[PDB]
Amino acid sequence: SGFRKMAFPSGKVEGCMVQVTCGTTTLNGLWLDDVVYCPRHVICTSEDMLNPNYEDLLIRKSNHNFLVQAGNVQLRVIGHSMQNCVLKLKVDTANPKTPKYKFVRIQPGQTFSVLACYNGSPSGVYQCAMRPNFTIKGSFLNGSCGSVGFNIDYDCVSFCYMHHMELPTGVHAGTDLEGNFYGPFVDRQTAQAAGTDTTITVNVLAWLYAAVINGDRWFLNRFTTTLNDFNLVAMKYNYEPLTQDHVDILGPLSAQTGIAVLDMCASLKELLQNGMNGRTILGSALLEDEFTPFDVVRQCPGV
Amino acid sequence: SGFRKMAFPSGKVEGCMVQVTCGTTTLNGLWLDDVVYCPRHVICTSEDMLNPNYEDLLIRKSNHNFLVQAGNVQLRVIGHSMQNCVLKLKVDTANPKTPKYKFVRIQPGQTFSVLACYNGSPSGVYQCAMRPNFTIKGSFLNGSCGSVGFNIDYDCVSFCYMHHMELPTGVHAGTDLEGNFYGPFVDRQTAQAAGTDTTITVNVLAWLYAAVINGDRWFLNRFTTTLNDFNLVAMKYNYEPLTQDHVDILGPLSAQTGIAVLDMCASLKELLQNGMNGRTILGSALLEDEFTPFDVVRQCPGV
Repeated sequence: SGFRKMAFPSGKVEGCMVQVTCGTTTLNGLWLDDVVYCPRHVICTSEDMLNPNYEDLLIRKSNHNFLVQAGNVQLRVIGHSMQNCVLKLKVDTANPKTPKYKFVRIQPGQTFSVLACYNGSPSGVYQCAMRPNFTIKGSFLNGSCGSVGFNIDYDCVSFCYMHHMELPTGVHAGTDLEGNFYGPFVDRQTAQAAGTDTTITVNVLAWLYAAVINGDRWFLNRFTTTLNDFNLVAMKYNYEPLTQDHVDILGPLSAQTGIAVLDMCASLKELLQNGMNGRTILGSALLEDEFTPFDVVRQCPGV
Repeated sequence: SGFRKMAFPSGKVEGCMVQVTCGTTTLNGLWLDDVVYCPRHVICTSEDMLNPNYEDLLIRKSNHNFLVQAGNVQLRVIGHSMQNCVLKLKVDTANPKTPKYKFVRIQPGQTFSVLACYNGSPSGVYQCAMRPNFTIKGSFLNGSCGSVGFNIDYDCVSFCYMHHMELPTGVHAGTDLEGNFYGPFVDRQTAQAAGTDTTITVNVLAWLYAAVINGDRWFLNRFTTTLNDFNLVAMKYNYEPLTQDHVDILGPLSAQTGIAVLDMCASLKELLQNGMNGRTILGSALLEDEFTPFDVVRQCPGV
């Protein structure tokens, strides 16, 4: 038993991390087959980042201007191109450690593991949710650009995130592996607004189900509610509106615990209106929203 | 910036996990050099676990009764012995993926990464603290026995924990890699008391320092205190007593932030006496105690 925020084992991804240097900017790249992926602002000076013209800057870079280091061995760069906000460096050698992989663009509220890296070396691994405003609340210190977020399905690694930016508010922004930013953000050092950071309602619900399964039951109440009546409450508390698709994906959790999804919604409603009274749920003193229903089910073998 | 609970990259440990079967009991083993380490209760039936005589049970096992599977290939068992509560299976083949490693017995309040495994396959990775009562609050579902806890120092893996038991209260107990239990626990299915689960004061302090460094400053107060006067408060709230060694290890955090350790103690005292008033610190609505000072410093490059 027990329930923990848990990242996927990072070994398949560790073997793909490289160091990419252009001029005096060094960050992390991802080495899959004979292509190295990294943030295009590897080509920028600190002054360039205030307002860069990436096309003009890249014009002045040749293959030999990109230094790519996997551990201590050289990769020879035989080609480069810019796909949206990522650079694709063609190298002379296929990574022998390349796993089965796909590139995925994930949906807001979905979760993934981040392998925080520094200078091409993995430093740590932790679980992240893509917030509804398309930021993540990570731990990205200097030199962590190019670190990636991924999910693993048996032996297939789905890369979904590459770290690019910290916004002036201290949250983090980045792209999928085709270089398209999540959210309205740009790789420029300017003030950028994340909208309201609303709570991922379907995830809080799944986590309450996890709590019940693990024997935390105090918040279970005597009320039920309706979808619209809950959403009326959800909107006041900046909760994502709940939809019948969300109800559907909670079905197996509802079936295991015998608690109808709308009864759990009514318990959540009372928690939002009354607070938690200094109690905890699964060791937390607030409502956790970075576990998807799939995350919960992976840790509840009864489902 | 940002601050996250973060485990070490698990790749060096993934390559050492194997599946160990004896009779119809299957759990995880750790394959280092030509020896496989696993919980000795792999040899027990469910009925045996109520009150096992491990010596008598092992008498009836030969080398060929232990089935060891690394992925899909066989390991040939050429010897077995019982070191305290672990079995050491000598196999015919040195693991080619064996990293540099040591066996360490960790101190209460120290932290480590757990690679949760099932049937020899890594499932996830998360950070744990050894509680002062020598339990951990993990996520260990059926078949996770033998999963290990470790720390990594550049390229050296320090194994410190092997999972053995869930106590009837839902917390977890286990051994070091010489098979000596942490705490007073035994590998028998009986009621076993963990004492009072006190809070790791020095860790809460380090995490408050991390909060300051990350710009969470509201709880900083105008008071200072004394070691004995703080401990007087600590004891009432079941906090571990603070010692001059603890003050010493917080020194670099005190130096970076300019906040004397006893001023931070006074801020903590006010938090314990007044609560957090529905505010958060580093996104948490309670005081976190599973970050050591070393953990914090690894994520605060200014220290």
